[PDB]
Amino acid sequence: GLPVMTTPGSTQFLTSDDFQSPSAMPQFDVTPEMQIPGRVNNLMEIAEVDSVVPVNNTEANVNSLKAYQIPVQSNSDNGKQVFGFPLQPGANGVLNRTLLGEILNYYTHWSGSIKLTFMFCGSAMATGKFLLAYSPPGAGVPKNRKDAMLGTHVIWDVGLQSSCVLCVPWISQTHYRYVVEDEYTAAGYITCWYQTNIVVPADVQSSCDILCFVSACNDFSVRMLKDTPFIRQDTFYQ
Amino acid sequence: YHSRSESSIENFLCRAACVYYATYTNNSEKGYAEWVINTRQVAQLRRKLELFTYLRFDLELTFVITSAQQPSTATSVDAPVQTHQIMYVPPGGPVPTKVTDYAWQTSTNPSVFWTEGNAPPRMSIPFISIGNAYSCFYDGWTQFSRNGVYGINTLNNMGTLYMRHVNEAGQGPIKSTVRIYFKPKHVKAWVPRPPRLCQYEKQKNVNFTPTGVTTTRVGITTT
Amino acid sequence: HSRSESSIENFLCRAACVYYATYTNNSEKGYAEWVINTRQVAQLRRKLELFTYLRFDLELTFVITSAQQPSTATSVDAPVQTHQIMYVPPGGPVPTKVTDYAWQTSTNPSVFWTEGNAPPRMSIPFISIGNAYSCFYDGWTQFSRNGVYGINTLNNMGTLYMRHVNEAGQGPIKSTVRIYFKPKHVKAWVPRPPRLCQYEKQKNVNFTPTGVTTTRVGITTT
Amino acid sequence: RSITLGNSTITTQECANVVVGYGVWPEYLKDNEATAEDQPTQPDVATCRFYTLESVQWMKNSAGWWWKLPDALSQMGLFGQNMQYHYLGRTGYTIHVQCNASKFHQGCLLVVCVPEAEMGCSNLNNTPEFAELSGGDTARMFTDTQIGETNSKKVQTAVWNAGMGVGVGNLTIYPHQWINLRTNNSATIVMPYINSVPMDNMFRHNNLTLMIIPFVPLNYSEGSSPYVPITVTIAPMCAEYNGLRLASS
Amino acid sequence: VRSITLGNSTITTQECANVVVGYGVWPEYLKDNEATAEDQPTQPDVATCRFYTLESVQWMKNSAGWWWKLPDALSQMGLFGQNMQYHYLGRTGYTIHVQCNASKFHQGCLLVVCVPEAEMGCSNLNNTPEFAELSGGDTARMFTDTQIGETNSKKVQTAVWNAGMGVGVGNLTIYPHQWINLRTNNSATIVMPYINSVPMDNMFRHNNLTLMIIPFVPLNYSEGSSPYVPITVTIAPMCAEYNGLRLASS
Amino acid sequence: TNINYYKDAASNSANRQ
Amino acid sequence: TNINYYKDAASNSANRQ
Amino acid sequence: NINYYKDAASNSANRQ
Amino acid sequence: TNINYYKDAASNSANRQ
Amino acid sequence: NINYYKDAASNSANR
Repeated sequence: GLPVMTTPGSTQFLTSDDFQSPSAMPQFDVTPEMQIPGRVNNLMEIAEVDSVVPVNNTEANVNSLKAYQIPVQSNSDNGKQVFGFPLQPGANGVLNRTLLGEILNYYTHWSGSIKLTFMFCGSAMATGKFLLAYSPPGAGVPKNRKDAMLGTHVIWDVGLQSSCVLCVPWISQTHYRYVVEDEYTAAGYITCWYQTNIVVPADVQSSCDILCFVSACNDFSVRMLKDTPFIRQDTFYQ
Repeated sequence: YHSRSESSIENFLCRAACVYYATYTNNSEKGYAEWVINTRQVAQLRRKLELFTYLRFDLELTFVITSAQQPSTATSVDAPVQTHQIMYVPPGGPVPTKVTDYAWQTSTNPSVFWTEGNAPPRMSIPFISIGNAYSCFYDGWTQFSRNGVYGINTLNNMGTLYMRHVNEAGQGPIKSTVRIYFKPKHVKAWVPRPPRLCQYEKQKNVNFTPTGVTTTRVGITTT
Repeated sequence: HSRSESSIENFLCRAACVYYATYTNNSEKGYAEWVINTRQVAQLRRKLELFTYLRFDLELTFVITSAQQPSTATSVDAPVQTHQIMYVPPGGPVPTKVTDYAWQTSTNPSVFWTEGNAPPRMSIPFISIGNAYSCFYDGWTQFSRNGVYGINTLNNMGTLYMRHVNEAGQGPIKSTVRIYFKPKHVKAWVPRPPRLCQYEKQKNVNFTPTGVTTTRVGITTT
Repeated sequence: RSITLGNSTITTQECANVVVGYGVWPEYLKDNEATAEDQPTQPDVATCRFYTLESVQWMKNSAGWWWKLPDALSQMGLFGQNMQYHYLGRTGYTIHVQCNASKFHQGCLLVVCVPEAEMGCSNLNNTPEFAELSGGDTARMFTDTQIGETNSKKVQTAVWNAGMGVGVGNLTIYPHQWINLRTNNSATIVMPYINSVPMDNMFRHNNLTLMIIPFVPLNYSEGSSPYVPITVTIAPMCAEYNGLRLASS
Repeated sequence: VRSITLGNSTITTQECANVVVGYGVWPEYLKDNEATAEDQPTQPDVATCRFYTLESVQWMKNSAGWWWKLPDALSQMGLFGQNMQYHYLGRTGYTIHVQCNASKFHQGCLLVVCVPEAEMGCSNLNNTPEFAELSGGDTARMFTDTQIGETNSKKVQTAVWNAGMGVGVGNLTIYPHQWINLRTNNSATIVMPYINSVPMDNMFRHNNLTLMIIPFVPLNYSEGSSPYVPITVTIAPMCAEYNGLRLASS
Repeated sequence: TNINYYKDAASNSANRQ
Repeated sequence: TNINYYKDAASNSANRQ
Repeated sequence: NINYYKDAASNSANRQ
Repeated sequence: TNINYYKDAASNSANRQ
Repeated sequence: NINYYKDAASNSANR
């Protein structure tokens, strides 16, 4: 009869506990292991994969492939915004359903840089230049290319660069940011503008499309596991 | 940088999750409960597992069993403590047809006896698959004629789980609710796949009702 | 004579009730919920606010006590009652009913505890985004110097839901969960004067001015 | 290059990449991971060669196409014959999607190889029919509009869900390439054997599903050639067959 | 005599006097280990780290006290303010010099304190004070001699004996401070480091510090002695860093 | 400082370290 | 006693020495 | 292995 | 393995061997 | 005899 004193927490079923339990199938010879391709060890391995971004979150487009198409056209103006969405990887609809956003919605905190890959799917004869700019918060969303110019930006020529990667850095007051919206963990705005104009020859289409992809960089981590809000249930499925 | 520890598959999946819960009564002879073991009746765990095509792991089973007094007309109900039996019937074994069947002897079938008011019962189980990894999806049929069944229910054959009162309660009727909780340990995953987008419709197949790719805003400049 | 008992660890590392709430049987189909703050309680709040910045782990102890409510039925033999405490981090799904899917806690941590045993207890790490917990915030939530002013712009620590796991019995039962915090492995910075005026709100320093001290007659009044 | 397998040579000669599955090159089954005891057949040159399926037309409205792979080469030559005569089989593939347009054309295709592409139905109470899921060399098509529920036992081919209830924009986790007519004329993906068992039956189980979905549609000005075909060419690799018997159907 | 020379400016003070070095920490630049912001910071140095002299205020026999929020006090003074507006993140220490001089025939005593995270309370208990009430760059906001009444709805409860923070004003000495005793004193110098829980923060939304000058023994003098005794505050950013350049705004 | 008490590997704790 | 049963440091006792 | 009881019948099964 | 936990000899188990 | 608590008051009697 060893003397013992049970402490508070006894007879407690904590979902996230890691105790040992007696096996119900003793001496069960498990079927051997196999070298199956594509072993995953961390969820960041999936979050690092480029996936098409539905920048065209348009009522009519979301239920079609049109959501992923960013329209660009030869315009007579100069310095016309192509698109703009805030830097909410886990909250804004543009990114919350990307692979990155889906993984983020299972966690509460996120931190790191973000790769936005832009692919021009126009004619081989078209040329042009765009300004891809990430403007940190504090000031409103950049309204003109001049305003966007003062922040982190890159000039992308469609000529040689069929694709161009904008690597948004981690500029935050805190080490992490909430996956859920909070103005204290503000992130910034990502805008695109015409640096030049889509110049096209005769007898080839002047209006083209761009595809956007989101992935995480090597310096990205998530925290405080939680359940996703995207999945809902009303009855036991049968 | 920081550490990606909490984003490992082990931490991702190794959290207890209610996979199914059913009820049984002390009265009647059908006062036993039964459940064919599948992981697709619940949405949360199903999505988490379906983020991968093939999985391999041990399991931690925890049972949350709660009883409740049902209406009665007797002048004084003082039901004594209630004990419960949970039996696992592997595919092909004898199946309890009544609360008082011989199968409940569990000569070979493992089973748990638990009295109310104690810590929830817990049981670990090894990797019980025939293949070298669990299959989350199956793009095939059950019959070689490309007919019969199409989907993961040609593979799911993990046996049934039965529940009963051991007590012979007489005066007051008593209804109990057992909640099964899965926690995969020592996990190995392969071939990641897109997270589920459309809400789940059936436990035995991928059948979905199409939904839009994402939530909507007005214009591409909307902010 | 040693100052061992005056260390910050000894000062703060004693359990303290931060909040307690009630939930009933299926009477209303009602569960309980609490947004996690440390400012609804006076004593522990003052102890913590003796410092501007803090950092620590937590020991969470729950004292859950139930009570038979009046009823019009005959012979109410209630079996042992079990409770579920679910933590919903900010942004997760929210239980809308006693029997919502969110209660599955596939990922959200939660405790299942049966009445009559040792109170459930669990520790939680330093779960802040910054390099230290903030006790005060002399700022706003909006860059426009508007919106919210005070410490309630930093508190996004999620909600905590409570329910009976059992099925309604022929007689109603009301339960009271009491949450207790114990700061463990504490690090404090930047001390500040102790609170003098009584607290008025959980989300701000708002106070009604009070005197400096108790009063006597004359400066020579011994 | 000239990736010449057997009596077959493709001239990608883009001097540009091939997407090698999950980083694994197809290889034969080791004695350490095998169950079947009888000695397998490895036809090699006769089986591991480029069978080119039927070509399809890329239209300004086309939603996409898909093939079940075992049931795409099921009727093609000695691969199909061994497939009929053996109970167990195991192969990787080299998949080459060829589409060529001009500088004055535009468009962009996603070419993915989905292992275990279990597809959903339009009628939620039924599973799709073999003919609906499978098309031999007759590529089955994705649709521009939701399939009707009343259409019992048909595939919910709405492309924005990929017929699997997920976001079509997230298919990139599966090994894939893009054919952007601006800078691409073909896509080459070398897929290894992906399955939970060392071997499986080749008629009952379509371990992979090829999908070609235009994300940016074809367009061209008046005069530019209007008929743009897509030709798929798949070659088994390291094919093995165990359990010889009479033939199937 | 002591001469503190930051950039263009130079304050001549002290006769072997004593500078109060904050919480024992001298301001330093952010290290690469404690940092999160990945973009390279701007360090203007001489252009920013210099003595900006705020507005002077008059100490009269009844004055209750004054306060300034630090990020929003130098917000309008020079290139410090310009970098502040053009960058999303900022981090700086200060050298604060409160100058007050009277004669041997004057008397009085001021408490000069630096309160980190000086969250202040409201008069209407169901509301928080307004931006204008808490902030007064180049415009010292005043403590009051009496409790402010309800109904103002967004005023700061400036009762000095509570310091507008609900504490005993006589316990503010825990914060870095000095006393300007006109009997024996001419000025006060406090070297404050960056006080915050995060490595960098936005300088408009969050006033990391609040300078407070509260007369504990009032000014007095016999007839004939000069009746206008001013107090002049001069603050100098030190080791200022800025991250996240973008479109400025206010 | 954690040891295994059960004869079957399935009884062990999760692979957290 | 010189021990710790849990894999996370937050689970340990207070620093009272 | 460690046995707590003085009689061999009290020991666990011989599965290893 | 038999360790005695109590300071008094009367508290020990029987002399079975 | 090993003591588990940091405080001497927690010890058993001095026997």
